[PDB]
Amino acid sequence: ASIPSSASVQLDSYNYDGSTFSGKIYVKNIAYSKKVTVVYADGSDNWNNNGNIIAASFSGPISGSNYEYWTFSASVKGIKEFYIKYEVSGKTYYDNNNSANYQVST
Ligand SMILES: OC[C@H]1O[C@H](OC[C@H]2O[C@H](OC[C@H]3O[C@H](OC[C@H]4O[C@H](O)[C@H](O)[C@@H](O)[C@@H]4O)[C@H](O)[C@@H](O)[C@@H]3O)[C@H](O)[C@@H](O)[C@@H]2O)[C@H](O)[C@@H](O)[C@@H]1O
Repeated sequence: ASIPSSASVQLDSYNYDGSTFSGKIYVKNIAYSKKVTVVYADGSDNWNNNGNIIAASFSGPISGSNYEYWTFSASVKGIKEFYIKYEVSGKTYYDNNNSANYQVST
């Protein structure tokens, strides 16, 4: 992805190596305190009522923009698809890939 034009949050890239699921996210710096999570469906495409969660962490600023990078990396038993949830300044935002969710192959 590119630095977004307006979106509060936008996944950039991700990888799954068989066990470790990781990635990088564009996050608008709306306010300082943020919660950025990756909510996923497991290997059988079970979303488990939004209970499969990885917390992302601040990575670094994006100079001259209103965005910053956040990253995540965690062990998962299995994963078919996911979206990003972002809470900041009392509001919840999502990047669910324009309703498609992000897919992990196989
Ligand atoms: O008992 C099983 C019955 O479920 C089947 O369908 C249920 C749907 O469950 C999954 O949905 C997960 C959903 O998660 C993301 O959506 C996020 C949205 O929800 C937030 O909380 C917020 O309100 C929204 O802003 C946010 O966008 C994904 O983006 C989304 O794609 C996911 O669907 C399945 O993934 C769905 O496919 C299912 O429709 C089934 O229909 C029943 O027949 C079963 O009995």
